[PDB]
Amino acid sequence: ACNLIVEGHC
Amino acid sequence: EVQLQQSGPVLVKPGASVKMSCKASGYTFTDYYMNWVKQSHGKSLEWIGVINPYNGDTSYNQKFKGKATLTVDKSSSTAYMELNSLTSEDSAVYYCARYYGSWFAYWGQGTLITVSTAKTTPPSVYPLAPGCATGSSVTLGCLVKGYFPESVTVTWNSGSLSSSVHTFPALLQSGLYTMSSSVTVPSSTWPSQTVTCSVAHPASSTTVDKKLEP
Amino acid sequence: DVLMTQTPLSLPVSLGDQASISCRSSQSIVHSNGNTYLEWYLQKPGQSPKLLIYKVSNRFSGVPDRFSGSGSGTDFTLKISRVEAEDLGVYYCFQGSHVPYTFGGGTKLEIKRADAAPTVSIFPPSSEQLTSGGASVVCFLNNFYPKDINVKWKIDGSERQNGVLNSWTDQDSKDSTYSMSSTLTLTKDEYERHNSYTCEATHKTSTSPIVKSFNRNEC
Repeated sequence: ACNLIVEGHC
Repeated sequence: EVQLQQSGPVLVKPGASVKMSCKASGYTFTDYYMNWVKQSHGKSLEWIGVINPYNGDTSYNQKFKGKATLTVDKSSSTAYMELNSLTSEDSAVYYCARYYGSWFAYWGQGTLITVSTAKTTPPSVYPLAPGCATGSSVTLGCLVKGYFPESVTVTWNSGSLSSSVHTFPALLQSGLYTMSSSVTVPSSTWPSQTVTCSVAHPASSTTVDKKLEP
Repeated sequence: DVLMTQTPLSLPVSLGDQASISCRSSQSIVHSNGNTYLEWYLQKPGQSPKLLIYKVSNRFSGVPDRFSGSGSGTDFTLKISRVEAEDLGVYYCFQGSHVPYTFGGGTKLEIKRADAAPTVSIFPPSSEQLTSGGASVVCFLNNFYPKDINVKWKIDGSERQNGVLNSWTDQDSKDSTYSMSSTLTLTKDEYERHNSYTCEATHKTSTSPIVKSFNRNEC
């Protein structure tokens, strides 16, 4: 799943 | 000066829900993701999910999908986690833990959730005095029996410079907890000087003293 | 999920020794952006976890330089140099590179110290408990090392197994010893049928059992 902490947005 | 203050422990029935809080102070609440972590008694840590307080975005460990819901209230600088459909497996300490480039740089003190049908029960407090000497120290104790849920705190009115205390972890016994505490003081001071254990059980809001008698 | 496997499960170490804890991941922890989000936490008894190391080798503010993190890819190591008694607790590795973030299972750091014999004390049931119909006989075995200890109860010289509960403290960061309670719970009428109550401890520090007894007829 999208890594919110790294990407900042999902 | 960052502090995360979590709400108090809760005893809840199987099948119910519970909502706990994490109150942030000492920084700008919206600046950093807030994580939540589960720790079952004697087990490892598990990551539940993360919320961005800036905009409410969330990301969950699929193990807790449909179990845990993360929210924030920006105006009160508070993060919340709501657990639903509680089972005994949900009994655990739950931490909030704040991001700082690193994932969990600051941790709350945890919220203890107990999922059980048993009712709140204050402890019986019993004095432990030696039986029927010539030594220079004497060990006394208090037995704290038959309470629910955890926890209790036992304190002693002995001289700090001349006494030593041990607190033993509680065990379950017939659906209720039992623990004990020992104190050692100089024999020259006892029984002449009173020794009393004070037992606090926050869940029942009781604070009971027991005087130690020969 | 990415599995984080820590070894050893328990790590005994002397003061001033160096401790080494291994963490291996089931797949590379190097993120596509080039960073390795591998962290180390310490949870001391009764406390919340605390961050020690982030991005493999970076010490969080206030963590002294005797804690060092190393490794890469799937294999990582935490080395704690010049161990101090207050270092005891459970160390966890952690990866944030892959969702769901996952923790290692923990490594319990134990402080090694010189053998210490237990101070044993035995207590009869209180009159207050007896009025309620119960009777707990309590033995405290305090400030001993090593942790392994076996307690045997006797009533009038006969071994009594049923009704015994034993509780160890965690290791004490001040003197690195352990303590434990052993409690025998009987009914009042059962308790009042017998004379002598004995708790008997087998421990490294004694070639013979360490005996503590009281007799209801010595009052």
